[PDB]
Amino acid sequence: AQTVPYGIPLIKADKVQAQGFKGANVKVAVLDTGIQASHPDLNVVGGASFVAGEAYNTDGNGHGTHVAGTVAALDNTTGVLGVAPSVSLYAVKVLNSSGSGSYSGIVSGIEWATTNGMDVINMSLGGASGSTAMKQAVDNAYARGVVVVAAAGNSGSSGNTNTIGYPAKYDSVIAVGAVDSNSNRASFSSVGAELEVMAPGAGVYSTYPTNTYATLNGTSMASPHVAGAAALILSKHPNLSASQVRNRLSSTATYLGSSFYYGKGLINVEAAAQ
Amino acid sequence: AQTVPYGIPLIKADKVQAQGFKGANVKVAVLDTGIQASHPDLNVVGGASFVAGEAYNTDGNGHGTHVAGTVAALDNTTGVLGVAPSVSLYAVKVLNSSGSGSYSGIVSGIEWATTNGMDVINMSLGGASGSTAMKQAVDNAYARGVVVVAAAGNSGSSGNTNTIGYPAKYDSVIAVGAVDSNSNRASFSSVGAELEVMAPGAGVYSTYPTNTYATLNGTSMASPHVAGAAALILSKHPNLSASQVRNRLSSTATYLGSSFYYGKGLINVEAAAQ
Amino acid sequence: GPSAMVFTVIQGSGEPTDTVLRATTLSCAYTAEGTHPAPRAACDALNATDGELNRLLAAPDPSLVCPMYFDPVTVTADGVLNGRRVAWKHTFSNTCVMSANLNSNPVYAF
Amino acid sequence: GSAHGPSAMVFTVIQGSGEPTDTVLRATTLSCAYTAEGTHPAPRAACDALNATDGELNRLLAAPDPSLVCPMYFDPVTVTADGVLNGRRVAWKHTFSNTCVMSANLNSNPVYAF
Ligand SMILES: OC[C@@H](O)COC[C@H](O)CO
Ligand SMILES: C[As](C)(=O)[O-]
Ligand SMILES: [Ca+2]
Ligand SMILES: [Ca+2]
Ligand SMILES: [Ca+2]
Ligand SMILES: [Ca+2]
Ligand SMILES: [Cl-]
Ligand SMILES: [K+]
Ligand SMILES: [K+]
Ligand SMILES: [Zn+2]
Ligand SMILES: [Zn+2]
Repeated sequence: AQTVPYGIPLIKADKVQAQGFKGANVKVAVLDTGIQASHPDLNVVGGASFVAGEAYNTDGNGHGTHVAGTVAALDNTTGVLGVAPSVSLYAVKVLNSSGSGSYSGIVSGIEWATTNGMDVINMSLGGASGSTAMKQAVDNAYARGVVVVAAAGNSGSSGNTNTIGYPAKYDSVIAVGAVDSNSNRASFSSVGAELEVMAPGAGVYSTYPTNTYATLNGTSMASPHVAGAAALILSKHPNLSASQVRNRLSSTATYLGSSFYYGKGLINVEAAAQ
Repeated sequence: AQTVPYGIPLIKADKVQAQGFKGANVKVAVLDTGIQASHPDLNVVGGASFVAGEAYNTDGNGHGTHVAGTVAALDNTTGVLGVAPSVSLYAVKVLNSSGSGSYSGIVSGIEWATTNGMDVINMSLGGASGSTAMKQAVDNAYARGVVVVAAAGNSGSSGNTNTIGYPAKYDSVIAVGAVDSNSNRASFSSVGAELEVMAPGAGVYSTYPTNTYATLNGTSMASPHVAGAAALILSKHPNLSASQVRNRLSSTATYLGSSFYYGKGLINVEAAAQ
Repeated sequence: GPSAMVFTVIQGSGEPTDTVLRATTLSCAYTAEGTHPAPRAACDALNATDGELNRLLAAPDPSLVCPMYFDPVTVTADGVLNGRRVAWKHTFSNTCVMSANLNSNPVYAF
Repeated sequence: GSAHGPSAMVFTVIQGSGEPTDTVLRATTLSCAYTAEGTHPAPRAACDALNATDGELNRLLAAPDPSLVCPMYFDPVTVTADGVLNGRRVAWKHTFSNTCVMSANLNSNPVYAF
């Protein structure tokens, strides 16, 4: 009863998995509303919580479980299939049950990920202005070899206005926009010079609490595809640096139009993991 | 300091006045908000009031004075010039100070005009449904030799919908539509099978209380041009019947397009009074 | 359902730059509220339209006539009508025609 | 600057992008004349904020909370403003990606505190 979401063959993650590279031994931190660790299609092996009275391995919202399942839903006979199903998945709870998080909470999560040897940080979240503490946290993670990925934002387009949010707008972070099953830009996908790559973000079917599945839209859904793609590359070529993995993802992306709207284009993990 | 409004040469009233026919001895009743009789450019020689508390020779609105000036504004060295400046002008107050009038009030005014030997009735007013007493009053006026003229209405056009109001819609009344200085139909001018003739009704400069002048738009401004034109014909050919005067005005009108929108066309009093 | 409305009378045919002559607010919830001078009567007349504001023009005065000068005036209604968003307008050839067609309807008695 | 003249407004919060069929979540009325009136719970603060926008309601989004982040899932919520704003007719709307983003961007602004 396993369903393959359209995004896994669209980014050509199925081709890399067919080679035998599934993210094994790669540590991916999902900085979000936590993850329902008891979900039969997910395997959470650690993490931390920077939210009040919530454990890292629970998700009272659902967003974090959905994002995690796009990266890591298990290759079995149930539910869905993640981009990198064999990754070492870590739940870093930085957003509360209502989805809200503070800059200091995000900073605490990024620093945890850097100190605990994470290979990839996924941040399906955004703020309008950023901070010196937040810039410092993402710059240090990337300088210390972490591939840092974030949702570009869901602020759409208005003339030539740059609508990329933070942390995606920082140069040390991969800003991920959203395309649909036809590789067409989702109208809500943020635009600007920092838009780096696109990934599926419309009608993304993934894991959801409690022990179920849901279809969601957002650059939040696009971002874990690129996080998972980074893990596939690293499971095949573990000695590549974070900038080398990042440059493979942007260099081999399928051109879809103007970089203002699409960045380098839709990621192609088959070409990126060559 | 006398100004000739564009409407006087457009309907060719200046040509008839040049022949020496100016409406002398012709009685024209203006059924309206009254007339400012003390206006230096108007000579009100009689009338009646069917508005309680108000006198016929006063106009607390302004509409009646404007309409009257298009008919009968004096040929002198001040203000404007009427279509028929030598007419015997009668103020029949049927509309109050606020412009409102009742069907019974209009009926009282039409009957007054019929009994007091008026040659022409002008009714720059309209209602949506009419009344049986109103139909009877205008049929009797026309049967007894009064030329009965009314504003077609300002309800515009909508597909093939007939938007002509009452009393203009009655067969015994001349329904007058509005054209501009270019002889183009004014967008607000009512349409339908009863539309008989057109006359200037956009940017019509005329007398206004107190002792002043104003520019107004409406089939209200168009109707007095045809009332005045009827008076010119009767001052030149006094033994013509009301139906003969009416038939001369529609038979000699300048064709401007489809009768639904323009009736027989723009009146030409030079050709009508030949 | 509840209502939260703004009614205006504007000089013109309903253009965005048209001069506002008068405006009022009306709320129909637990009670009839707003800056409307007769909120109870206005809510009752509002609910009577059954979501169709053109029914406010359904009872014109059958005995009145107006001068045929054209100076358009437009009535507007915007907000929530019985739980549903509305943006409605109606133009009259002059204020006399407006007054006669609305015939003292409580909604535009402000 | 700041705007002058009377205001008579209806503010709503709707589920969606601003389509006419969109479900109303909440609505309120506000009158700004000699006194601040309406069913709005804080009329004087709401009028003061409105007048301060100087006829430009996009200025209600000019002070977002600088310390908050939101999840980037798209489930649109729209704020609307209709009526007379300082003597001028207005029909304004703003769509937020989700309710978290709305809350953070509006940052307890008195106009949408209803
Ligand atoms: O695959 C084992 C990882 O812990 C090594 O990666 C370390 C990373 O570059 C620093 O966070
Ligand atoms: C809208 As104002 C009269 O303050 O310019
Ligand atoms: Ca599975
Ligand atoms: Ca970036
Ligand atoms: Ca004169
Ligand atoms: Ca007729
Ligand atoms: Cl959710
Ligand atoms: K906007
Ligand atoms: K915004
Ligand atoms: Zn290779
Ligand atoms: Zn001002």
